[PDB]
Amino acid sequence: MNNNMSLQDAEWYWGDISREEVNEKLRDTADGTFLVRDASTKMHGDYTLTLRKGGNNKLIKIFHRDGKYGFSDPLTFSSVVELINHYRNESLAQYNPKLDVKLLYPVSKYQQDQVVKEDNIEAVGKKLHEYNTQFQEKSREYDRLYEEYTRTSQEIQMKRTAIEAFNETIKIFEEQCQTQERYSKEYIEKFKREGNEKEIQRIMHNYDKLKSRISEIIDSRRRLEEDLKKQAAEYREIDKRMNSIKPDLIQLRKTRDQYLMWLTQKGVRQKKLNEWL
Amino acid sequence: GELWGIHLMPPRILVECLLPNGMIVTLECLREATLITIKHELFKEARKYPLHQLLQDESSYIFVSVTQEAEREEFFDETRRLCDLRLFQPFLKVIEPVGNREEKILNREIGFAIGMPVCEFDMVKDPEVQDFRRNILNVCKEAVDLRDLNSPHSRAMYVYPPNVESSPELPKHIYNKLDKGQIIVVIWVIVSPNNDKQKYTLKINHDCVPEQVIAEAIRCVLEYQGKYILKVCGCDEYFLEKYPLSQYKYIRSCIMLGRMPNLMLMAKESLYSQLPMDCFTMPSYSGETSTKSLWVINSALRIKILCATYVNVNIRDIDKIYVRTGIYHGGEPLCDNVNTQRVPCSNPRWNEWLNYDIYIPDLPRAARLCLSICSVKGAKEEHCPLAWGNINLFDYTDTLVSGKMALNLWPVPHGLEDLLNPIGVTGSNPNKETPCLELEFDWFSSVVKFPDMSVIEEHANWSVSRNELRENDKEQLKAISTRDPLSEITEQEKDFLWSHRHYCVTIPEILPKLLLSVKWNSRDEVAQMYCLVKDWPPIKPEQAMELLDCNYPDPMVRGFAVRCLEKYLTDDKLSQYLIQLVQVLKYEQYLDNLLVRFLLKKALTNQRIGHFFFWHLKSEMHNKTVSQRFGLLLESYCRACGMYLKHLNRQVEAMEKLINLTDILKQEKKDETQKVQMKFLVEQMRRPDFMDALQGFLSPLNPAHQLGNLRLEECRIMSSAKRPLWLNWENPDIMSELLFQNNEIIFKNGDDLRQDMLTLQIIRIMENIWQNQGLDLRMLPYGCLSIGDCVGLIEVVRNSHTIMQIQCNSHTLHQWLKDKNKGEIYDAAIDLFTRSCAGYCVATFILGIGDRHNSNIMVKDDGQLFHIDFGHFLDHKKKKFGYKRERVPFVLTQDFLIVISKGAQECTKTREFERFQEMCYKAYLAIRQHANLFINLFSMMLGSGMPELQSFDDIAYIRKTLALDKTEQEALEYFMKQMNDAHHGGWTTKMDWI
Repeated sequence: MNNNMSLQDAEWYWGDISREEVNEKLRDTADGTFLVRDASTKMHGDYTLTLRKGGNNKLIKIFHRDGKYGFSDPLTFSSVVELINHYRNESLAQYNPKLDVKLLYPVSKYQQDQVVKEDNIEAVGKKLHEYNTQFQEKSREYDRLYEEYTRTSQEIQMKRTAIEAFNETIKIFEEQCQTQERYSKEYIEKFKREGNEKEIQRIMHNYDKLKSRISEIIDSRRRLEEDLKKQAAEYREIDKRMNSIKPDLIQLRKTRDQYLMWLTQKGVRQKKLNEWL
Repeated sequence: GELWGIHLMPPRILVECLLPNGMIVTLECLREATLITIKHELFKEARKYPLHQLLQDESSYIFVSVTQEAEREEFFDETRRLCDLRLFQPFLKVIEPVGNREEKILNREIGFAIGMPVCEFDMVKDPEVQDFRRNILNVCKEAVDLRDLNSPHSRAMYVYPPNVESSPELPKHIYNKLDKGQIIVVIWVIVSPNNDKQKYTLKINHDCVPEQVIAEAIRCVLEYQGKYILKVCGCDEYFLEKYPLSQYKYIRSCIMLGRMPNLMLMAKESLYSQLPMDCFTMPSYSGETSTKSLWVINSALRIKILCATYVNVNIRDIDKIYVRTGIYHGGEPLCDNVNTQRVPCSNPRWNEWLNYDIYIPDLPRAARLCLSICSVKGAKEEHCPLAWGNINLFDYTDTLVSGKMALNLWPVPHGLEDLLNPIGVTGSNPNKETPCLELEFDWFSSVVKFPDMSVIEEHANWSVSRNELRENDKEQLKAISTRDPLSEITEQEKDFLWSHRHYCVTIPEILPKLLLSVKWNSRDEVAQMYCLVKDWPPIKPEQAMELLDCNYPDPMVRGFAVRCLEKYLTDDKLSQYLIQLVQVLKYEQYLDNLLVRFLLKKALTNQRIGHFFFWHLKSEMHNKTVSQRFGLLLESYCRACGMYLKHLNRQVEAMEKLINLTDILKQEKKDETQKVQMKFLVEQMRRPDFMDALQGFLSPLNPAHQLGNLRLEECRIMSSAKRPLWLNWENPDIMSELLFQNNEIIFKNGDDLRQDMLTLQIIRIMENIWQNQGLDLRMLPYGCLSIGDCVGLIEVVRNSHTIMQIQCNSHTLHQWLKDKNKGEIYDAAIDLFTRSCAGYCVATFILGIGDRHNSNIMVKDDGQLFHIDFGHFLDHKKKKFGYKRERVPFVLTQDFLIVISKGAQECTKTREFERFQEMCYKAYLAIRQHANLFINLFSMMLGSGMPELQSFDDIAYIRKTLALDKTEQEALEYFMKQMNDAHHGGWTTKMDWI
């Protein structure tokens, strides 16, 4: 039943697609996930098998000589479908004991059939146009949020060092309180006895202005702290919104792409696709 | 701003002065007033105040205040203006100066160039940092000594290094432009006090040293040669070394451009005294457990995920969160990634030991933990990274990590959708107001170290203990070696390559392939690789650089790669690839490594390299992922670069003022007319303090170009909303008129110029490839330098016009060009136009830059066409769109074909168009054959943070356009196929009736 089916009809056969496309199909997939593509025209071999093993993509080339297929001489399989179907039922330890895994999970080119069976070329090429505009609308939504995100992160950074600069300043003006306090416990004592209230007056006026200045700078720093908290909250809030957009974005792109492949089979005029975009 | 919250302070302002007798005295001031003036007027009014009894003379006191960077700064230079003080708030303290005054003045100068106070390094707990700070000095010291190994000639070679090509050989079509292998060359000299210039037209051999040129001038031959040295007229570029004359870049392009070299004679002694002899001072900062070996621990690797403080997630929109995890060697996992359980977003707590399929002794030296907290939203669901973080499993002293640690995570870069970021930097986010993940590693009753090389060789012999290289094989090795750095090798190929690892030495350039065939998660195979790497033949620098990307993290491999650079990398090519070499520093696990040592040494023994070394590092200082690393590196450089730090500080100061000004234009005047913005600008630039900053400094675009007086009347804002500044300086060289009288540079503040900086580097390398093969396809890689976060400089190209400027019917362009060249010079211009067109046509297709239009494309008077405004490349608008196709950015309309066909109406069918077609065909294949270099260059940039260069998938675009999976014959047909499609059949194929 299985082995008589043509390679061209086989689900895990994708023909001439690039290693890159293969890479996106295989990313973050479980062990035993696989598909077959045409080999690159510059190397020997007819097809490349790519499977998941231990977080990596394994490329195993399938050769042909005189009606026979295989990974190495001797070539002992009658067809590619046969070879694959063998290893879907037997561990690749047989070929390489270092590679203990079987070909468990195919990657169907009729997988788009699950998310779309909708048939009319133009019923699909219109849904595509709809999913696409839904996608670019969210794209811009997320981009605008990203420029707020960066602008806010920087202004927070500015504010933070300003807080540190306020603290150094307050530190100094309070060391100037010590400089003033210390330089007076005697030079005012001597006008206390003798009662030179004349001059004591305007030292107090000066000391007060020092206290007054300290007080206003502590206000400023205090006001900056409330602005810091305000903006930090704006930042975290921004980060939350982006995190709600992110999943919808990938799916929208994933869905749009699936519909792009389905329209790539059925070979839609690539100038039509452009008008649908 | 020039005071916190304020862009520019008013003409007058009050200053709280804090006297050492505890008084506080206000003082009316002027924004350009100097400290000396301030102090004088301050102590004046101090006598109005109580207790001036205890106030000494001003001479006994100094000024101190707080800066924008929250540092307590001491102002020794009392001529410095109040608006250049960078005060946080407008107050000054006057105190008794104490401590090494020299170190403090240098420290504040370094900190100014560095964009951050050196004192912030002092209070870093982390030992790797303080170890770097001390150890790196050994290289700095080593550097200044190489700079005196043969003084005073060593001194001048540092400051004015010979700007030469790599090889003195001339390509055939360059030699063919000389007269019987000789070149016409003009020399000038100072006459008297009136110092007028006078010609001494020489005609000598190209291969001549400056000695001969110095000799012939006077028309005692071996008598007076070493009395003088040659200088380029217009530049501060010199000829100090015994290179063949034609090997200097300037001479070479004169020959190339059909320009006549104009040199200036100068007294050797006259320059040698202008050299500072700048010295270098050493800065102030100059368990009995019996440690276990890594290979002694019979245990499987496990790590515990405890809890995260918080994530920023709308509790309405996301179902669960979990921690994704991976043990990585470079970009490849060593085993399967392991997730934690899924838990609610409201309580990020796990407390579960994750187990990995790796036996601890099999952990390679460069192994890393890559993690992220991921959100999850029929059975289908979506997975998204919330924040990420990477950890070296071994620290810089080879110690395996152990016990509890906290990891403050990073924001996910824009556009990244991978659940993990193994290419990101390692270590914790310095910002602590951020998601913090707690984890616990096993602790092994001891301190665990990775084995020394001795023990590794020990195990290597043991592993192996417990044959004619056939012709069949010998060709397969060749074949495999010809794959490009991103052509994955098969499992059969891995097994084969490994089996013949010993024979692979015969064919050394296959090292990257062999290293990819090593089971990196097996100490057996890694140990054997180490031995091979130890005695491996050196390889060309272009190939060594492949081994410096994020796919070869192992220090032995990197070590060999760096060692190849020490021997075989010329300063010329070092300058060419500097962008990537600096970028690659982000891939290094540790602050201290061979590459940073090699780079710093080169930067400190060559001022031209040091110049751009500084700027590439500085431009990324805002980026907190490399802040510390680059900041530390920069401190080292600035400490040991000698006098140039002062030159660099004038550049930094000039740019910061251009930054303040454009800031004001963009936010405080967003809704004012261009006409009133210009007048504002003019009034600001007119101010003394600005004219001091913006005049008399070295161009960061080219340090050989001095920027003199601003021609302010001719400076302009431009049309874009970023308000770019069109700036115009006088070239103050006394021989100015012989090169250029004025220097025009566009200052842009608001757009990322790194893409353009990269694109223009690539274009230069392409033109270089073509030249070395007899394809004179002249390109225009004008200067472009990123100097900060979306801040940069662009060189203006003189005597150029957009295509539209011509147009504003398909015959006009040819007509314009005709008038500008009418006569016997018409065919050297349809020519130049055609070559130019071929190069840019091929270059833009390969790179996939933004769609060309009539403002995108420019032409010089003499026919040379070029492109500007690249911005996007590798077809980055592939994200919005969904097509797989490869665009042709630069389509030749009839307008261009007509110019190519010298007027002919059948422009798609002519000896000219078909001749043009073969130029492109040759240029294309030429680049395709150097694909490795370009793929490698792009690969080194993946950490840069450029949105267009995040994954290897992004680099895959030029594998496509260069059709590297295809055959050379198919690649040409593919190219033709792409042209014919874009030119709508009108690109004549090899299907033509002759």
